[PDB]
Amino acid sequence: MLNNLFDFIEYIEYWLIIVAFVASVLIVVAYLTVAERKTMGYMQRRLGPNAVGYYGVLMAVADALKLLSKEIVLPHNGDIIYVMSGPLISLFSVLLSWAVIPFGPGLSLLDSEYSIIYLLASGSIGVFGTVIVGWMSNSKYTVLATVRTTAQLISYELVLTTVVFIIALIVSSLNINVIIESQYNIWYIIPFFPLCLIFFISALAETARPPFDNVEAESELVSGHMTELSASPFVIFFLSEYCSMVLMSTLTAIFFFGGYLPFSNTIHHLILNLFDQHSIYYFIIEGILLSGYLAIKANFFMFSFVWIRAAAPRLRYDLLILFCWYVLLPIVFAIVVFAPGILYCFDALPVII
Amino acid sequence: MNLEILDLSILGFYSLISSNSFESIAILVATIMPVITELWYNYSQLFALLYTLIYVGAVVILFVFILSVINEKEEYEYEYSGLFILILVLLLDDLDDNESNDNDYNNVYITDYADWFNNYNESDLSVIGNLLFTEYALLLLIISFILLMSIIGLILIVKKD
Amino acid sequence: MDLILLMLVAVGLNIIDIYIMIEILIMGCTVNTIYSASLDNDMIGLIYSLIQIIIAGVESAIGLSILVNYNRIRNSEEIE
Amino acid sequence: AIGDYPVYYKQPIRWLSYHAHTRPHVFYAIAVAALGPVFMMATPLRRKFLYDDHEPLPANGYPLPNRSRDKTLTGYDD
Amino acid sequence: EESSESALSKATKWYLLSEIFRGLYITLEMYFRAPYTIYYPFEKGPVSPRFRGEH
Amino acid sequence: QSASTLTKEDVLTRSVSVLRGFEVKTKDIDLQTTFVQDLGMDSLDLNDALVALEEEFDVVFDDKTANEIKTVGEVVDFVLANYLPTEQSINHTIR
Amino acid sequence: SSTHTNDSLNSSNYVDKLKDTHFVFENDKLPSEIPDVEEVGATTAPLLSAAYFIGAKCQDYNDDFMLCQKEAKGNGPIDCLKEGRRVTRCASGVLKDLNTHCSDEFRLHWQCLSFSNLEYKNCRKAESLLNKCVFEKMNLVKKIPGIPEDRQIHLKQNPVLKPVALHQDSEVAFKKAQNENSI
Amino acid sequence: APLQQVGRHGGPNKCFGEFQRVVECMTNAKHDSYEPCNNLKNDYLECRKHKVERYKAFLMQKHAEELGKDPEEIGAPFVRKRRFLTSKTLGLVDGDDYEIGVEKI
Amino acid sequence: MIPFEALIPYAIMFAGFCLGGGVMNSAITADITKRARGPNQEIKRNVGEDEGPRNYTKPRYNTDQWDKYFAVRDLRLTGSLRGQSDNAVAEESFKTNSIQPYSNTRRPWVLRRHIIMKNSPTKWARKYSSRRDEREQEIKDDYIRGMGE
Ligand SMILES: CCCCCCCCCCCCCCCCCC(=O)OC[C@H](COP(=O)(O)OCCN)OC(=O)CCCCCCCCCCCCCCCCC
Ligand SMILES: CCCCCCCCCCCC(=O)OC[C@H](COP(=O)(O)OCC[N+](C)(C)C)OC(=O)CCCCCCCCCCC
Ligand SMILES: CCCCCCCCCCCC(=O)OC[C@H](COP(=O)(O)OCC[N+](C)(C)C)OC(=O)CCCCCCCCCCC
Repeated sequence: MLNNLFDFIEYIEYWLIIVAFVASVLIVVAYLTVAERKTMGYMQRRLGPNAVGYYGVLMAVADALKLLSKEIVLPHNGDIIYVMSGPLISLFSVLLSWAVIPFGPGLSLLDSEYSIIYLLASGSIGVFGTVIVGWMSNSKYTVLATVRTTAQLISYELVLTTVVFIIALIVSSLNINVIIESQYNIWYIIPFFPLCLIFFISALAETARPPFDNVEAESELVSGHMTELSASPFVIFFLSEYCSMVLMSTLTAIFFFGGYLPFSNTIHHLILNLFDQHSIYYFIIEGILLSGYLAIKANFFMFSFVWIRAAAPRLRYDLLILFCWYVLLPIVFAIVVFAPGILYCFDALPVII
Repeated sequence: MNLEILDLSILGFYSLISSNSFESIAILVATIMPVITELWYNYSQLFALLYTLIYVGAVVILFVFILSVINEKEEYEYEYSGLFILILVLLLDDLDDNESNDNDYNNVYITDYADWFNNYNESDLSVIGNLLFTEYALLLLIISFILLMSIIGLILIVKKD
Repeated sequence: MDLILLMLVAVGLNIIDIYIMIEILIMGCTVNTIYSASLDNDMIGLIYSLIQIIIAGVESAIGLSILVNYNRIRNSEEIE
Repeated sequence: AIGDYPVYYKQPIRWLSYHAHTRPHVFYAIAVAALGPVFMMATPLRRKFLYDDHEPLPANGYPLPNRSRDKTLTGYDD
Repeated sequence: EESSESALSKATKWYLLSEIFRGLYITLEMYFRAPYTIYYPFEKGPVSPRFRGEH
Repeated sequence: QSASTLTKEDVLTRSVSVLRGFEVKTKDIDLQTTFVQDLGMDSLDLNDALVALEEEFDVVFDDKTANEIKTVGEVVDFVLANYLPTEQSINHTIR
Repeated sequence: SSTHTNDSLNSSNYVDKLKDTHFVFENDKLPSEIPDVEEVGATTAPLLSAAYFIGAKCQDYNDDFMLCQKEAKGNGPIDCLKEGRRVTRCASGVLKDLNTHCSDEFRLHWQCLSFSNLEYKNCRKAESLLNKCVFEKMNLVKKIPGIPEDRQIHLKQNPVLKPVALHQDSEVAFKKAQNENSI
Repeated sequence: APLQQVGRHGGPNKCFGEFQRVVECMTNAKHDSYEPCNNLKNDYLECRKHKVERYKAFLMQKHAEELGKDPEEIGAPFVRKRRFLTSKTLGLVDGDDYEIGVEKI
Repeated sequence: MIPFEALIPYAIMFAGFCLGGGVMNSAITADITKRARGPNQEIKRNVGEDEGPRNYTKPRYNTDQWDKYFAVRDLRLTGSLRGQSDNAVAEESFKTNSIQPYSNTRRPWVLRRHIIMKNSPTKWARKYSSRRDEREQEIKDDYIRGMGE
């Protein structure tokens, strides 16, 4: 062995890097479900899950394992194509969107000059996978929910796409990593505070989260498109929806809060000066530090997803259409003309460097 | 093994046996996906992403129209076909996949030689925009005109008022 | 197989299925434009490809509205 | 005539107020969008009072000296 | 014309979601208060001598 | 398309067969054949026949006509004048 | 730019499979009638670190080689072989002088570029030491043409954009010169 | 005169020069007929498809088969897998047959 | 009163990101540095005593075509796509180890196999009508006929 064992790890090293990447994202998604109930619980003056695992740390594990041990409801064993194709398209779409998220400089699985387009294009496929559940279905609540998913998609898709294009226009690049590194001297929350609200409002509508939870409105459509889903098809849709919440929270931190850039440059240098750069331990700490900055900013917006759910009532989707087309679109298309005019006036048209 | 050949073999099988309108809106998506992937891996990743960004929005609008027009007709109807005639048809079709008859153009491999003269190195989308907004700006402004006509056209067709 | 018009059996028996055939047929033209432009290293072909995609999406909307209003005409009593 | 609809060419100021009170989604989106070309019209002022435009980038290839080849250049020969 | 607030005053409360942000702040206050939950069966809710239970 | 293809001989022929499957006094049915006298149908038998003749021709007798019908020929007259093919989907006609 | 072409390595091996790409070698040397020349052996980071010193030393030969290309009128790679050999030798001369005169300062700068995505803005401190060492020993000054001497970006006192991560070796080597040279 | 055959970096591509010399020939006032510009047309079309050059390679491959020449003895060595562009194949002094890294540059 | 129990899931979510970043930043950087040490396994893994400290190369991002030519050029000198060398002169094997990719130029499979997308007036002409290929074969034949002159 020895030599063969050692260079076999080199042959498998990048697969473990991906497995660690997949594991890291699933841990956040699993414990976001726990964190939402804890956050809502204390805002509602209850506790939230604290009896499943020590202080409630196994609540996510129990929910998945219990649902994975449940019978799948379908007319026939060969009818898996009906209620499984939809959940898989939704899950594959959001998971592929994580390929362009950089945890540090150059630490993204996919890096390209069109990472922004890939991000928007990949998430649009997830919208398609949701409507497939109401595939000439005899469940009227699934059918009623499919109509509302299309209505919400029309609402947010134009606004969310145009907002990201304004951010890409300010840096003159469609690479996500370049957009993060362009925020060294200024975080785009300050120049584009209106766009951060609009991006978050669009994210709530995209993820079908309250106050835009018109798709899975329990008081209206029992469970929406999920009313007929049980066991594994229900987990996959539930897993993908909370994956999208983490993705859009991380994108809010990337487009407006500098991504992985440190909160304090002075403190960032102080912490990293303790470790020799000629040792591998420096790069572990730096990887923890940079992702920690991204984690802190994304945790706040994952908190904000839960926060808005516990404070605001639901808005009807026909009002959401008027809100997105009569209010958000005119404002965003004004800024898409405003921003290039300001930059040209001061001879500051952006270039890639 | 070029697995895209198998994907198109399955798609051609399902296009012959498709019965209702939902299956047709799935043949469309089952067609764009092989196009997007093959463009991504061979010729243009830019246009692989442009296809996804634009066609998906068209697909969902197409799907929502199926809901408003589905009319019970083809769920209970019968088709005959025959498994043997389907597979024989697909076999004869698969025999001839040479869209071009220039054997040398299809068999002899070529290369290009790189040069270092292009020191200002930017993406294809920046050059496309550079030409589209400067030299072919008329083409862009006519396209803007056609998009405006569609907005007026859709209203004068659909709106009862 | 093409000369006996095998494509006429692959098109579904609804008006919307004719719309999908038209989109697929036009998409074949754009894929051919992208393929030639990339081999030649020519951005004029890619500008043409982008124009085809935008224009093909315009007629998809115009045709859909005609089919939408056609269905409304049948459901015209609307006593409710 | 407490709350009539103003006529734009007779009462331009009151006509602006009506839309700013009743249709804020229209009045202020336009107001933001107007700031684009207005700043582009203020560009000549900047070129005279703050700072001039930068020198263009050398994005046209290698800068070839506008002269004939030096026929007396030697060195690093075979 | 018979309103008490200017057009910009009403549009700033409108575009910047004044009352929505206030509702969030009120909710965030509860996050720092003591919850009401008791840990049954280790703790029991109050009972009175008039309570009706098992015969 | 949306027009009748009915002849007086076919409607009479289909009416006779549908009336032959009942328990009638005589199998010799023509236009002048009455329901009460020739075939011998009471109140309930007659309305069973009318609904049976409705299903065969996909027509619905109005209440005024049904209560006042006497002869087989009256039914044939009604079917010829009132029959319409059912509307088809937007795809059956144009495709 | 990550566009797939037929002139270099593409993004992944799925691109090679679709194109049936063959990576072809040629075992033949250049013909013996053409004089031989030793190629430049430096990689990306050393070459970028030495880019402005090769420019300040081989400017006459670089321009003469490029002017030969314009006058070749399509017959470029054949008619400028002799001019190209001068360019290669002059560039190797600069790299040779760097490794004998400014070896530690030079290796410091391109080890920072490797550490910092090969962005010049991330390695100003090591560049300043290398510029000072080269100027004293080779009399080469880095100049960015087309702009005033006092608006050159590499001499900016308070740049807007600065590296997030600090190269520890560059920080140490910058402090040592501060306390010993600029007393 | 609109631009044609623009490379992916905005400048002329490989075949622009052939096209430019065709336009100059066809539009020159010294030419009585378009016969002088016929060779320039073939050169431009050869720049894009290389059809005659591919045809020449077809003849050389076929002519080598009929004389029994080995394809692997008269051709050029090649590697099909990018991971195996190893230092031994590249000819380095301390070369090895271990795979090269292509996962992340 | 800060509820620490509610903040526990956020701590695990925070550690979820740090797990991904800590592994990716160190594992990738180490591998790039390891493969930049030399052209064989005995130099990449073993550390010489006379060698100095290890200088690490961080992952690259925001590249263009020049970086692709640089990566191949580095491979021909060091056996790595991010090799390190500042020698003024290359090895002899660098003069004859150029890599030239040769690829087919065929249309996409979806273009020539999709049941519907492959049918058009010009595609049928290209596939079933010999009028075009008869003319272009004349051009190729002239090349060999004209050799003698
Ligand atoms: C994440 C994977 C998602 C897909 C997994 C399910 C695999 C099923 C086939 C997927 C697409 C393959 C090509 C099918 C094109 C559409 C034709 C069709 O009608 O769907 C096939 C499906 C099977 O129904 P079946 O009973 O076999 O036939 C009818 C019998 N009277 O009849 C149905 O109506 C069921 C369709 C369910 C909804 C599928 C929506 C399309 C999704 C396509 C995404 C992938 C793109 C295609 C990739 C493969 C290309 C061949
Ligand atoms: C130029 C600077 C741009 C500013 C950028 C922000 C733009 C926001 C526009 C809001 C307009 C609005 O709330 O619109 C209200 C519309 C329709 O309301 P209506 O029927 O017209 O009644 C109101 C008209 N009144 C009062 C004049 C009569 O629907 C809504 O209730 C939308 C509620 C959105 C709440 C989403 C929660 C987000 C939480 C974010 C936490 C981080
Ligand atoms: C800094 C970045 C985060 C916050 C950004 C947006 C904040 C709201 C801006 C619009 C305010 C406005 O329009 O102000 C209008 C109103 C008050 O005005 P009035 O009704 O005339 O007051 C009546 C007369 N007084 C002036 C004497 C009182 O103010 C507010 O309700 C302020 C509410 C803020 C409290 C909650 C703060 C934390 C929110 C959650 C942050 C995550």
